[PDB]
Amino acid sequence: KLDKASKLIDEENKYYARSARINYYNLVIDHAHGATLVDVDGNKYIDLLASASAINVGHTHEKVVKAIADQAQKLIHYTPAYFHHVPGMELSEKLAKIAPGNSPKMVSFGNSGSDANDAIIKFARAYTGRQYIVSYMGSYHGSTYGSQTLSGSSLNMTRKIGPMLPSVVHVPYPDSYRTYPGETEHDVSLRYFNEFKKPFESFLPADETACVLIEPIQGDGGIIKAPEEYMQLVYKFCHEHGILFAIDEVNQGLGRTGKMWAIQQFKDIEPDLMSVGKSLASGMPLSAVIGKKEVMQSLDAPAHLFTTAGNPVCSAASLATLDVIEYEGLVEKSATDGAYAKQRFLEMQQRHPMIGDVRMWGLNGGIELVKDPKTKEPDSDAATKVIYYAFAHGVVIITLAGNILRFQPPLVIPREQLDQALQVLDDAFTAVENGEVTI
Amino acid sequence: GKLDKASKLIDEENKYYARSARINYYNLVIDHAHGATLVDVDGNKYIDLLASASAINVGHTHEKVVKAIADQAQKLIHYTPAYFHHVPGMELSEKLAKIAPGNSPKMVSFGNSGSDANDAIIKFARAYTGRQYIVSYMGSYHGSTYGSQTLSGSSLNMTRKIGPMLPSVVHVPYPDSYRTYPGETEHDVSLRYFNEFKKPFESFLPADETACVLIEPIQGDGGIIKAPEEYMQLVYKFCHEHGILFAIDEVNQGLGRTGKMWAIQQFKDIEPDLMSVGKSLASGMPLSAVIGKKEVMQSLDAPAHLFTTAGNPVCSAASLATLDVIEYEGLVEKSATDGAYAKQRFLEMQQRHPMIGDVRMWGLNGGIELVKDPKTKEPDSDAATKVIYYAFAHGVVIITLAGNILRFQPPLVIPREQLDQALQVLDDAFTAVENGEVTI
Amino acid sequence: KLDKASKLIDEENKYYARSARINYYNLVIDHAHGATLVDVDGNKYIDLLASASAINVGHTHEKVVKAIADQAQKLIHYTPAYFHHVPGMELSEKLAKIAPGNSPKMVSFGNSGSDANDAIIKFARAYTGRQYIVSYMGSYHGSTYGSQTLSGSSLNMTRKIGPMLPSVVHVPYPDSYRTYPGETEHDVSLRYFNEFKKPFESFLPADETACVLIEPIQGDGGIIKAPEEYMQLVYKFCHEHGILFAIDEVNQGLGRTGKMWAIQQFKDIEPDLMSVGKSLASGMPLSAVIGKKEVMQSLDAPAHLFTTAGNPVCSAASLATLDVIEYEGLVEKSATDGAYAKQRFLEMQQRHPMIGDVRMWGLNGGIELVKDPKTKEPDSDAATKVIYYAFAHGVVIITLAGNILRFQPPLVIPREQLDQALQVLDDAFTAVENGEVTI
Amino acid sequence: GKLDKASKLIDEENKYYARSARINYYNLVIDHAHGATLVDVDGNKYIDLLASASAINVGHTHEKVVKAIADQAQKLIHYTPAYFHHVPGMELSEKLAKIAPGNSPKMVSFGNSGSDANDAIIKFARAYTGRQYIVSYMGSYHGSTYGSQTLSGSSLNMTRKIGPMLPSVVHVPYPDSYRTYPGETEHDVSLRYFNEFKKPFESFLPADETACVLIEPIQGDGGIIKAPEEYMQLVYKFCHEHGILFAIDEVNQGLGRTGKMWAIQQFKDIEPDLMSVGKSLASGMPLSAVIGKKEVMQSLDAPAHLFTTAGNPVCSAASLATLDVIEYEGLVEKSATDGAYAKQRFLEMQQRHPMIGDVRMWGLNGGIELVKDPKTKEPDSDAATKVIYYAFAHGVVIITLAGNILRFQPPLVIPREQLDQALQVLDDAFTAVENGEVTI
Ligand SMILES: CC[C@H](C)[C@H](NCc1c(COP(=O)(O)O)cnc(C)c1O)C(=O)O
Ligand SMILES: CC[C@H](C)[C@H](NCc1c(COP(=O)(O)O)cnc(C)c1O)C(=O)O
Ligand SMILES: CC[C@H](C)[C@H](NCc1c(COP(=O)(O)O)cnc(C)c1O)C(=O)O
Ligand SMILES: CC[C@H](C)[C@H](NCc1c(COP(=O)(O)O)cnc(C)c1O)C(=O)O
Repeated sequence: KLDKASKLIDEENKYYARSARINYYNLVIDHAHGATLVDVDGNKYIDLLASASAINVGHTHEKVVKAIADQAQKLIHYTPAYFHHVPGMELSEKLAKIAPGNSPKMVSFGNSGSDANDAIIKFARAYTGRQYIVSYMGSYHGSTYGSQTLSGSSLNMTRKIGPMLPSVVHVPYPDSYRTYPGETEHDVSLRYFNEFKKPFESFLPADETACVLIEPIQGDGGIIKAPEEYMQLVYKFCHEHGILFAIDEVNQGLGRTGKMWAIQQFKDIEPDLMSVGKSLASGMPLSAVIGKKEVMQSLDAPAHLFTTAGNPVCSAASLATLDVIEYEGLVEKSATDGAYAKQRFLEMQQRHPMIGDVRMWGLNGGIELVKDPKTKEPDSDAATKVIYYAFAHGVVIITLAGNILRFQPPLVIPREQLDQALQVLDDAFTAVENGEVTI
Repeated sequence: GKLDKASKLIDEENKYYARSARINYYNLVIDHAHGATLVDVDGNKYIDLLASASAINVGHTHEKVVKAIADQAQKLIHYTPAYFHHVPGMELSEKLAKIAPGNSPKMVSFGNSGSDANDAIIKFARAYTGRQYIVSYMGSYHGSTYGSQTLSGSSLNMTRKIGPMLPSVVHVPYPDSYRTYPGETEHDVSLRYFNEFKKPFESFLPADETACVLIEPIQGDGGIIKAPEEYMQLVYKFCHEHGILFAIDEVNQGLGRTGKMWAIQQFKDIEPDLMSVGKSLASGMPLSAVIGKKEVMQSLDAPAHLFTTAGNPVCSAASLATLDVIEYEGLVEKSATDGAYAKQRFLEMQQRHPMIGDVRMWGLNGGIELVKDPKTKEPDSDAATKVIYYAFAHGVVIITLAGNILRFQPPLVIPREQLDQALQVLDDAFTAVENGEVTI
Repeated sequence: KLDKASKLIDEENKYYARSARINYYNLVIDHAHGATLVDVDGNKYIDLLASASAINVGHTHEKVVKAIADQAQKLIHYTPAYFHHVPGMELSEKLAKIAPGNSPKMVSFGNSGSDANDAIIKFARAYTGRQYIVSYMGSYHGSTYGSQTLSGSSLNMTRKIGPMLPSVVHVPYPDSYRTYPGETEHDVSLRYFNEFKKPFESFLPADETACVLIEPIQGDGGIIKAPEEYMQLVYKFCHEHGILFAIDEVNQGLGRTGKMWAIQQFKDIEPDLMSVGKSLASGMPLSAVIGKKEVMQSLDAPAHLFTTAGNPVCSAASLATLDVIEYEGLVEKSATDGAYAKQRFLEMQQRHPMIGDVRMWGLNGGIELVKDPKTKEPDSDAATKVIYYAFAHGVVIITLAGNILRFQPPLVIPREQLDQALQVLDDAFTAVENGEVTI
Repeated sequence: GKLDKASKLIDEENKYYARSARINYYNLVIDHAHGATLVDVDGNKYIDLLASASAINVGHTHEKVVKAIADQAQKLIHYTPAYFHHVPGMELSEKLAKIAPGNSPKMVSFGNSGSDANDAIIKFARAYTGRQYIVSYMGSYHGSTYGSQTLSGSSLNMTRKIGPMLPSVVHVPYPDSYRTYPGETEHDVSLRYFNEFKKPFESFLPADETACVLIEPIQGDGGIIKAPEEYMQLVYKFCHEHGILFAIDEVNQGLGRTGKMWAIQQFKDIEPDLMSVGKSLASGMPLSAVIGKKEVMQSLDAPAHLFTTAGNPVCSAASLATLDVIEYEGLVEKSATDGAYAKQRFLEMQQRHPMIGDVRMWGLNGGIELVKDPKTKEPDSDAATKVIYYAFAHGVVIITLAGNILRFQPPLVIPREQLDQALQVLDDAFTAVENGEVTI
């Protein structure tokens, strides 16, 4: 079942540092296609992680596979940091326009979402001439010294490595589930906007805040969407004070949320800056920061550039990846399957009381499990047990914040495989309730 | 116009793509390449003396690399090593552990770029030592991420308008063997620079609170300068006697570029606690790695250092094929031989062309420093611009460092006939510039 | 009436930086005694400010004046950084014992409360080996880069002078007066302790937090005392995580609150570190950091010291100051006149509904003005009128946060003077209601 | 008998007073003092050569200052200028703004210590220029507050255990004119050190982002080291050309200590943008001030920089008197005259005592650097210790700088008789060390 896989993981742990991996189970993938993973042992699973929302278009999509192998024969690499290639020129043009909004934009290439967010700090700082950056608790923007300082979802991203980047203030992200009693969405929006302002009313000058970076829906936080009114308040606040408005679309973008972009789950908001990564190259190492033209011109070279960034083989794969999304109606597909998945999960909650909250926007959801529906006490054990039952039954799914099931399969997932996956979870809950799982 | 398409395409790209993301030289829209041969969209062929900033050690589109890229992609394009495992990456992390310089057990951590690798060095060093301070050199380049960019010291536009930078970082002067004082021997240089090295430790920087010294055995972007043997030994000793980790940046000078596997092996008996790799690691595919002594790498918990796409299975395959080409075609030796060849050729050119003030070369990695007057050693950026622009017009691509130093880093697999063409174009370029035939 | 006063200030304003003063009145003091001020024109005023709670024992106190004169003849100054003098040895020993708690304590001198709070950062980091400091929004700790970074009461303390000291996190301070509908003190305490945790649950590791600095009662914030329950939750949390618990007694200490130390207004709380300043030497430049011996021995010379710090003249003045507090029973006097003062103001509140909130502990209080009781909207206009009517009727009083009247007279103030001052304040409110005062 | 009472008071103070707040030399428990005379609790007399870190330029307990203190204490012990005004402070701030070097209008701002004055400099420079980076020197001491301590560079214990320190700060070497390279002239020294000064600016530090350069015209803590005239001129010019404010620390070397009113007046026509004053300003009473060109001092709104006790009416009275005494007694001139004499006394000594490697002196303000051998210049801290204890046992109080440098900064009023007494004792000390007659 996992024999060949375990023998190898045990040799990788001698040579590969434990800091670079979050460990759940022994999974040594041989190959995969669409939403199906096959390990070296021959076990087939249904993928509900999509490699951390990096494979919206499914594993080894033939169009993407072909682009890669085609481009590799011509030019594996020549750095855009010095010269020019057709795939990159084409892709920067396309990203500049498909980004939300109608203001002219420019693009800057990276290898990872992390460096894209580092870029955001740069551009924001150089454009405004201000130094302070506001980010959110519960957020995750990367592992580079800039984007890690912004993050607030793991204490291990601060431990033993400080001091971090100076001039960063964190604020709390609106939690609509663990609220005070009798609190409407409007009250939640107003409460969290009060917290948002307190720093600006005490030690943090609004005139010296370069920007505010926010995930329209916090991924690592537990698929938490900020209330519509809250986003508007913060948005208005930024433009009223010269503070750039930046979004992290690294995880929640490219159709994940049932719209091209997660910020498009909101009314008429265009970001000054935004980070795109992961799925852009179907898992290949490509990222980008997109921004209003005037902001992207604020820096002179080489303020922000990487040798391997905007790799032609990777740019080709992103060009195919985007054609796949538009041509297979993946954005629209996600909104639909996300609505059907929500229904089945809301129905599961009528039978399984442990499922405290069902958050879902497109094929993008968080299934928050608790010990009691009225106390909302996190249940890491129920959640932990559910996934293992899933793994042993051909479904790969993980957790966020211990007790929340992370549901983010490839957007191209066939309906047959979704019902097949949604069933195994239905069983997992019963299996857990009837005390049948002991990890 | 030889560049009729290239110019038209760049005019559009400059509207959508930030200008800070590229150091502009020539209108070069590459269509395809192989070995040390590049072909633009207009059909013009060039000899590659830049190797995409030493990211193409084994030459463009090597069939083994191309094949590994195509084979691996079909089976699995990606699945993050930050959560799960794939065979190509398990194998590469093992190989990079043993081929790393020194004999101490080592562990590897993958990244995407040279920049994030050095960012990791800071963390691992800080985490292991329990100290916060980091020492790096002026004239260095470690990356474009907030950590590595703070360590760098080669471009004022890497500090400008993005401050404040990362705290607890101190810069020291890197030993310069060309612009020295009258009568200074190598021993004098080593001592003078080691003495500047100490000053901060003798004043405000506690040696006991310094997590590590990061250094380029040969500064690349700094103008291809090699630290004198004795200097490196003084520094290396000082670190050990004080519990400071000794880290090296091998992102540019590594993988057979200097004529050995690692630039550090040009120095006697030195094993680093931490080292950064990238670029040529996967023939230009985005893949880096930090490699350090086992006990250091273990000093951090997850997810202190990971990237979704770092250790990409396609890039891992690419890298294994790359490392195989270096071994099988004996590229390390070839660099040492053709390097030695290039060096003499350039030293002979210097005898006829006094604008060439200094010839620095180790493997097929060289800096040809151009100066107005050999006695004053005053930099001649205008001349070096002329040489390179003449070369471009004559089918040879080559850029500069620090304005006046010609950058010599072609793919290690370059055929002797093409190495000789390029050298002749360069020679011709020098004569052409002397006669005032080249206009910038 | 302000002739000589105004002519002198015009001449001063060409030479003294405007940032070195917050301007109220053309008040040039020639001399003073007890709670009576006398300007260079002959006008008399009752002091309700006490040089910012720096004159607890009253102006030109016989004991304190004589002490200063006698010491200046024997030795104006010798630095304790290098050599010893008797007045300093007695002071450092005495303070070490009159500090709250019975754990053994050591003392280190400074010149102002600012540098003492800078010391607290040093000693905390040193002892714990941790780098992160947690301070409060709405706090004021000093004008030195360390203490200024910890501060949170004026955006002008951050502007144009950054970057600030790294590894500092700001948490909100419990606000009893402006709460949400139907909140009890218990809800306030739990809410604010809930905000306090968020950072430790996201990006701030408790295990890497050296300390938490807090004012038992925020002075600059507006005489805001934190709920007993809150404090205990914080204090307990600190001990469970190895986080030192620091207090800033610079403003609210030395009997100001009706007990020796503002921290003693809470139950069984001994700080690991405490800053003292202001009134310790009757306004002479002298401060101190007092901590548990094990904490203070964590530093080697000269990590923290000052040339003029622990000055023999300012040490003598302090010894005499502490003698007055003890001999004249000023701690008890403050508790009593404070209890009395509070009831008088509570009584003024019932008759004057522009008094939104009456915060008082000992002879120190904030009298917050509002436009409407239900809204609790700040009424800066009214407050400014009151303080100008006051000055015009021989009473010197300033505001905190624009709308809060700062009631902090010398502890030795005579009941008659106190009553006359209170009566003028009563008249002021009545006058402002009748529309009789415009500046 | 001699220090028995002092050893019991000190044994008890060590239980309550932190060891970090004092540099321990001797069991000197002072009862009173006047001029350059110190008297312990046992009635022992000592000649003061430390002037309590040069905070007693006008001698201990000057009668005019004492009267100033007592008279004022009776009128008003304190009322903060942060909120209100008092005549003594208004007079002082006016006078400081005029006696400051240069003819450009100035504005003052009061603090309590040299430290907060230096933190203020950072603020003012950053606020005026809009730039963040500050440049200070190694071997410098500017204070114990987090800002000024970060600029400081004279002690490792001022950084240990307390970081991270204030960001955006770079340290540069100070010109050493004693431990030079063989054959170096003042010119050579000046150019070498100016060249080191530029390396950061030529590598990672953007000059257009450097708010200022803070410097001690003569380093006090460093060992009484004066920068060469030419060097200072070059740095001065560099600052003006790039908009970088030029700040000086006059806390230790100001108020007539060097033979001129300001240490910077030892150089030709150099007016600072910002400067810091303290110590002697108020004859030891806690008062400091930052002084700068008006336009610079107007770049902050309140309360960016203020202290409750800062500008205390008694301290200002003390300061006003101390300034009249300097003037009335011609102390500036006396520092130069008696400084020139003391310098010769020490040079005559150096002729018979070759352990005296260097005699640095400017006013009654010197550093007598003691070495093991004149050729090698190896520091002899052992000898220094012995000399200072021998001096202490024979009624002369004096301490060292950097372990091997004797610190010479008595009260400027020192009577010639006492000066010769002390001098003769230090001579006796050298002879005594020579003969191994002194054991610590
Ligand atoms: C442990 C979290 C893992 C690494 C991962 N974090 C992704 C992430 C990144 C990181 O971009 P890289 O990692 O591509 O540089 C940036 N921004 C957001 C919003 C992200 O969500 C995840 O969410 O699964
Ligand atoms: C202008 C910088 C250019 C592209 C490039 N320098 C890249 C570089 C990097 C960053 O590696 P990335 O860029 O993969 O993160 C890291 N370390 C060294 C020594 C490097 O030399 C050069 O040498 O031309
Ligand atoms: C150990 C050095 C001792 C304390 C002392 N240092 C004083 C000093 C200060 C500190 O000013 P404070 O101490 O008034 O804040 C600031 N600037 C210079 C040039 C100084 O020289 C000395 O000179 O002996
Ligand atoms: C604007 C606040 C003014 C100046 C003043 N603040 C004093 C203060 C200080 C400053 O101590 P210093 O300045 O002696 O170093 C430190 N800590 C607390 C709690 C303080 O309250 C006040 O309370 O009116």
